Amino acid sequence: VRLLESGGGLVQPGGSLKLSCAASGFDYSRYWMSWVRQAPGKGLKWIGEINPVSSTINYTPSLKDKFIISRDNAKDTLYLQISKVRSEDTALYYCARLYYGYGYWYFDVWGAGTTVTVSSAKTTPPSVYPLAPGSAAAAASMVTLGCLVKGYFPEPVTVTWNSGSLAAGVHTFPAVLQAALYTLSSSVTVPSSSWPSETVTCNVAHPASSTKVDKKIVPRA
Amino acid sequence: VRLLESGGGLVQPGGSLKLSCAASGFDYSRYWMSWVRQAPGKGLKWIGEINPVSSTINYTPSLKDKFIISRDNAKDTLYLQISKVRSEDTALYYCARLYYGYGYWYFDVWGAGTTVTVSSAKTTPPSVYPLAPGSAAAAASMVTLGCLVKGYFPEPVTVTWNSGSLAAGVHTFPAVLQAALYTLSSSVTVPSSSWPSETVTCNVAHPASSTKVDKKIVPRA
Amino acid sequence: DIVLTQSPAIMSAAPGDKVTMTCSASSSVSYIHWYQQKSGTSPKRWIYDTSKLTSGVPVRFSGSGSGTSYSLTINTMEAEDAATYYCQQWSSHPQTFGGGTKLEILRADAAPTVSIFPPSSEQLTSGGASVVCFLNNFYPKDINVKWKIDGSERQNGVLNSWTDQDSKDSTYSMSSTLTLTKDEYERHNSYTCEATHKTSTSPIVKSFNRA
Amino acid sequence: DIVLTQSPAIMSAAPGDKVTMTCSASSSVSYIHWYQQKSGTSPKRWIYDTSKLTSGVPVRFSGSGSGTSYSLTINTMEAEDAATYYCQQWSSHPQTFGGGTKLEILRADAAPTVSIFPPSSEQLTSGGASVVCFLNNFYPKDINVKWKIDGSERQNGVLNSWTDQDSKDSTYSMSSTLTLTKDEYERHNSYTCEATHKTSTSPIVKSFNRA
Amino acid sequence: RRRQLIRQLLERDKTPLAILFMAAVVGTLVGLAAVAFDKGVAWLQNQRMGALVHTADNYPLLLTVAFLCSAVLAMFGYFLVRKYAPEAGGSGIPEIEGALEDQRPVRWWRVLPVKFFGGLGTLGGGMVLGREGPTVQIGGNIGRMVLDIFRLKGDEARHTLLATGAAAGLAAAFNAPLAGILFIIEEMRPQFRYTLISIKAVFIGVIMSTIMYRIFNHEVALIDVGKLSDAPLNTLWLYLILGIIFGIFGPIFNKWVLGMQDLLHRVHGGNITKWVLMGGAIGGLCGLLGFVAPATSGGGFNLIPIATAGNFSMGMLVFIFVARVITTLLCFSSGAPGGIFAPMLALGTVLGTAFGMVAVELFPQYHLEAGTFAIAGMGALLAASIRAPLTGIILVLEMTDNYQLILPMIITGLGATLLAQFTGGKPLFSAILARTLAKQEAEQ
Amino acid sequence: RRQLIRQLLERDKTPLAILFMAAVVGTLVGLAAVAFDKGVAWLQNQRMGALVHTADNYPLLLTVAFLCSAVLAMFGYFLVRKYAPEAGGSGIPEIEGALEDQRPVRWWRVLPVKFFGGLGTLGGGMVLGREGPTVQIGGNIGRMVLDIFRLKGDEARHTLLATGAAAGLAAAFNAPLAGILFIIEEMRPQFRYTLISIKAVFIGVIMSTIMYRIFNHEVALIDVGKLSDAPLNTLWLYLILGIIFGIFGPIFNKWVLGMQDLLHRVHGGNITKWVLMGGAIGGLCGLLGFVAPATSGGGFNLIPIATAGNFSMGMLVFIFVARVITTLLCFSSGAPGGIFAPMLALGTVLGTAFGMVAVELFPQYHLEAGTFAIAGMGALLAASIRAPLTGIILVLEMTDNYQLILPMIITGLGATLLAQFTGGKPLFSAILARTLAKQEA
Ligand SMILES: [Br-]
Ligand SMILES: [Br-]
Ligand SMILES: [Br-]
Ligand SMILES: [Br-]
Repeated sequence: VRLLESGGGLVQPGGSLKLSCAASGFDYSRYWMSWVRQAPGKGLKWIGEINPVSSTINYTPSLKDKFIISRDNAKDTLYLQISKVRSEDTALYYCARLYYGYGYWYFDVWGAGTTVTVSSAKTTPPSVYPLAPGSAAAAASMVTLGCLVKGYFPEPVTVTWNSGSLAAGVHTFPAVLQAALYTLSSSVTVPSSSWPSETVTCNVAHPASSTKVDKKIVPRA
Repeated sequence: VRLLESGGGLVQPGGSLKLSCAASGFDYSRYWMSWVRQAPGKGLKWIGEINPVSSTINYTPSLKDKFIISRDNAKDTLYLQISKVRSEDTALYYCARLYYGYGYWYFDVWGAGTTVTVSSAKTTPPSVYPLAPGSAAAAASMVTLGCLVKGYFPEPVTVTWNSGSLAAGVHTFPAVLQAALYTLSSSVTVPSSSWPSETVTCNVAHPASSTKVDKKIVPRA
Repeated sequence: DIVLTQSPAIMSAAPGDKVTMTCSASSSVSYIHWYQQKSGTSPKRWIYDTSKLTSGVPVRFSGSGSGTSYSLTINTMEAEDAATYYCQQWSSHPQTFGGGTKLEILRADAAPTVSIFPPSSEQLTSGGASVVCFLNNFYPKDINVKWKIDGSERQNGVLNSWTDQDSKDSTYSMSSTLTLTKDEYERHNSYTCEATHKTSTSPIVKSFNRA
Repeated sequence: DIVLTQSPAIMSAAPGDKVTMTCSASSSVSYIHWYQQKSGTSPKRWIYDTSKLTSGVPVRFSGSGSGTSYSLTINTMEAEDAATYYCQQWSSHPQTFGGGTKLEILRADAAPTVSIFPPSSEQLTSGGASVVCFLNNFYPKDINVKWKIDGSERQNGVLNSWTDQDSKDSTYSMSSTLTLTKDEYERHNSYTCEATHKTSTSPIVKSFNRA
Repeated sequence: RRRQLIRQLLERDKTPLAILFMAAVVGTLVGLAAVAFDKGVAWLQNQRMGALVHTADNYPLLLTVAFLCSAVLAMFGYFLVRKYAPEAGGSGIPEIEGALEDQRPVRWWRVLPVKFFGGLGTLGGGMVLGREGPTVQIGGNIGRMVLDIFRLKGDEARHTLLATGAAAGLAAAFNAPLAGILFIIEEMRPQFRYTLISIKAVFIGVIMSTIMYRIFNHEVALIDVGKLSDAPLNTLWLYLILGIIFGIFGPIFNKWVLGMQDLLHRVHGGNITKWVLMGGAIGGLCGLLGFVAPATSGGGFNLIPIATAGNFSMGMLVFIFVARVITTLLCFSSGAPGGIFAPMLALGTVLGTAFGMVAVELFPQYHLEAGTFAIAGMGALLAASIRAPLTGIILVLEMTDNYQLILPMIITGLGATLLAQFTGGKPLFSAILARTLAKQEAEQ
Repeated sequence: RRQLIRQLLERDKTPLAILFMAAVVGTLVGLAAVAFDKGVAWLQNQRMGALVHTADNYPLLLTVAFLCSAVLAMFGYFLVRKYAPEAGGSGIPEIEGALEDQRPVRWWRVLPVKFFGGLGTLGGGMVLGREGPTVQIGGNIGRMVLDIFRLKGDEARHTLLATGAAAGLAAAFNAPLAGILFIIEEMRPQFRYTLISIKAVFIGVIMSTIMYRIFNHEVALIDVGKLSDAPLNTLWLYLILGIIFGIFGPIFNKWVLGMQDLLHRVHGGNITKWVLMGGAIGGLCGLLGFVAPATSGGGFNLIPIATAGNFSMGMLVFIFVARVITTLLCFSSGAPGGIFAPMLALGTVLGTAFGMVAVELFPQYHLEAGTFAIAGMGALLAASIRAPLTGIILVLEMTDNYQLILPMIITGLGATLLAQFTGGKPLFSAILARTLAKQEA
């Protein structure tokens, strides 16, 4: 059973977008389909639901044409139109199939999600800068390295170290927004013998802006 | 209810091809499917059949793995793999949904058929040349135009006029084969008070090469 | 496997005629079927279980018989009935079709509309010289094409092609293609197209001039 | 509509422990359902109809309650148990979810491993200077940070960002980043990073001089 | 009597081969007959449709020929009944129930052609009557006919072949084997004493008539409603409530059907000509309404699939209900040949649908589909007026094929029988046998 | 005549107290059936858990499989032989007698004897159903509430005895209709008129089904999915299959009856030879429920597998023979538990077999053995116990393949017709006859 919803991204305030959830691994009819969104760092909220015969569609206590849920049983996919988008809709959108036990209904199987950002801000590539320790720091047991991915929009960037291979002791911090741009940094702690006598590289991908960048962390001469 | 079989075309003798049939408008489970073929200008021959859960599959007096009939119920699609292809397999292949009256079964809704040609020759887009009357056209009630489709392989092509909005007054003559290449032309009689006054275009479509040519009949100036 | 062989391989009858074709089988078959295949179209389950009509088949169609012999009858045939009909059994595995009876329509006389066409300008950018001549909507089907380059008769590389009998008007049609090299066409001037048909004693002629 | 309020917002508890989170309705509810949301993945169905364990759920889990008050419970809490639990009713429409309960692995205290960094040369080749300072691997999550430009305290252009709890040691990591203009930064020398944790009373300083 | 039981147990389920073999020939005939009747009715409704096309212009002339066709054919039916077999008026199930109690005669030489050709007229005119009436009675008489023609002696042979005829009668009427057999052993049989009805022979009879029905009516169901949704456990109580509503209405309808027999008896006073003409007036009103609002007229089988899918509005449902109550009464209570069984399914669906709609908007958390309440309500009027729930529930199940709705169906039905008991209503088939059986003593 | 008019106007009028009490009966029967069901499950489960703890040493596991099933079997035969010999075997024969007033309904004894006895024989993985236990327990439950509330009259005595048996079968197969239909086709006094209120039987069955759905929702007992259809020229094949069930129905009755006798000598009515012989059979069950589970157990597990045609012809023939054996040894040895269920199992396995032969013989029919499997399922019930209308409706309710209704009826009726003309008897009457005759002899 897979519910794979696409469509999320960056839209402008006042605009609109068509989220889509594509279904696999069960009879898509018979099943009620529902949209549920999660405002970042906040509770889950119910958008709406549609029945197999698309003859009952229930939305949350919400303005007249805001949401427009429909399904195309023939393509086994569930759609959500949001109109007049505003910064309140900036959230992670999940589609779900509905079931029951005694008959008090529950959200059976969820999907992965897609993220909608509602901002007037412009898509902007990131600047990747290495974070080699200074000519002042003593090479202890562990040596902390890092790189700073500053000044991009919107989320996400994907920071992985040594083409993924260095999977231990890594901390990709959450990004923070300021004056319409995100900034995050990522740490990798190799042992003292590991560096600089070996190549440590950070790979930053911001797919939002077609940016794939590799930044070598060379020591401070 | 439509059975829309594809995948046919040119094969080199001895090789193998997979035909697909794509169905839509009836529960694709519950039905036995079949394959019947028709060599050019000849009657009908039963290739094979297959039940819904692919648990019984009978073929006709063939060989080892001469034909192989599969079916992906999740895709509403019927398949036919023909291997070791000799030139008796140059035919038109109908995928057909099976059903019974009292009990002795029949072939119910038939597909369009795909064309399979077994030859060593090359696949060639056709050239389309507009046939307009000479400057000395004594244009009476109804003007007759056409277009010449020559130098394609294999069969077939389809000619329509003005995407087929012009149904009446059209002939398309059967292709004649000369020098391992095909050639036909289509004729279209229309009111004289309708050309050159309006747009009259022929839509030639040769699927084997994936080529449409839209020759527009321009009065001989 | 049962071998079904069908009575007339080809038959001709004028509409209003009562028409029966026959399907004869090697052994015993029961509740056979019939398909209609009109020209350049996939078959249509026409009659089923020996006598039932499929949904949307005129009541002019009937079907009967048992054992070795079966029939299909068109009581008062219509001209829109021009197809090849196949019988099929599956009373004994594996199912087997018939040879096909091909119904042709006998209609009244119908003189041909001739149209002659000069080789297009882009076909000349390719050294070809195909002169086309359509002879459309004629009955009966016997027609005779004749090509006269500069009055002089030609017969090299002229190819003919006839359509089936049309489903509603019952008339045939024919195209003729005189194909040449670039200079072969340009080293003449007067091309004619001659068509002699049952409908006229003196041939129908159409021609164009390069000059 | 009905408002469910999950009582412990965030909570920590050691492995092998009786963990219990409330879900108090603002009205009358029946047969609620619980969902486990691990960091960065689909909310999965855990408990339903006030108490039933779904296929897959280890038996250490169980819910109960009624009327206006329900609760999920863990007898022996394992490692794979710390996530966010979301109660949800649909006895009264429109359905509602709880605020969530974030369960976290409690562990032995850990003092922060501090690393300070000088703005890269390429960033300066732009007019920006960012002083990154890492505070890595510490429990509990509570920590204080404070910058010293030329031994003097600084509060502008500082941004701090904690990771969520780790699952390779259940610690936290927070990064403080001070940003200045190339000019702004260049008229200063001593750059200190001060980390005030619960594990000490005197802060772990880490600094560097431009010169 | 214990030693007698050991004697009997060791001798249970032993029907004489001749009774079994004759049950088979009963079914076969009943079936072919039902099939024939079915086709006759169809042909006539079709000819009548063909006339309205010949006068498709002139609006009043259309409304005229719709009336006159259904008038004439109704008159023809009332006449054939009033003149040659008054016992074959109305349903016919009351009479065959009596015949099993030896309280009524089975005058087959009369009824067979009267009910057959009479029904052909009333039904073929598009009147609001079923086919069950005609086929069940015709069925019994057919079983009587072969009892006489073969001079089979004994109580067993007289009750059995009378019962299996009725069973194969209902069975070939609804393509419902089980409902036939169940109908006999829940309603048709002498309800107060032991009888000599062989169940095994009833079956063989039902089997044969179903096979005869499938030979000619393969590959098209009577009611196609598709597979509906499920019913969750906390939904069930709503089916109880629905049943209660059917329970209080069941007897209320029985008053109307009985009382309307009386009220219509005065319009003619037992006079052949006042009756025949009154009948042609109702009949004509049906062929008329079968043009200006076909939902109000006809057997009812047409509006069922439409109602279940929720394609009717609340208004249209209420209207369909009201007007069907009217036309169902006028046709049945006027003693025209034809069952009430079918239009009772129609009325049950239409009510169930309505209750389902109200349910749907009131409880969106249940995710209701009115069509489940339509299917629960289908056999409910049968369980509240006719008081044969086990027949009505299995009748529905056999036609709608929604076994997942078995519980709501039973619960609604049982609620309808329990409330039809506590509001003092009577099995409508007994009630008419009692009126007929009492009215024959009350002239001595 | 005038008596009839008096009766007609008074038909279907059950005293509210009989109705009300039928409702409580069901409720109890159901909850109990549910409880028993869960008990058997729990024990089958513990026994599975022991075989895990000795999953290595091969003979050690084969032993612990025997010993578990031996011990729990012995426990069952004992609880029966010691405190209620009437609750041995099925229990349906007894309750039928009880409705004829020819047998006593000693609920104070049978309730806990059948319950905990069945728990032992069933939970040991013996080839017995749940019907036996639940139907009897059901009747006794209806007796218990008749006594405890002192309800007077024949109606109250037969009704509450019947609805108890009905709600008994109902919560046994999640089959409401089969319950009600079984009462009015088999359970009722077959030769005289009775005072059983159908309306009240319903209410009872309803309640027990609701009790069953409350604890067993969202999992069917048999899931076979929607099979294909059956064309009209196929029907004769189901007649032939029925005839084959018809000849075998009585032959099976002989072996079930005869095997009661041949097993009665091994103990001679002796409590100790009995209980030990019972533990020997029981232990053979838990053993075979490891080395070929298809031969052992209730049978419900092999049905879905058989119908889908996942068994080979060999495996089918072996599962048949071995099940005939184990079904006899367990029921004929008078262990508590129905024969209803393993009879369905036998019917499916035969039906499937017939269907396979059918499939290859007639490829032009496009057959699916699984249709013959579902036709054969209720067929042994129509040939041995001679209740086809209950068997057909029981299968229909469990398999949900209504489009196969004709094949199902045709096979079933062919089985009843040929079990009559080969001199066989309703196996539930035959046992009542044996027990009622052995009482006066
Ligand atoms: Br009546
Ligand atoms: Br009726
Ligand atoms: Br027994
Ligand atoms: Br049993």
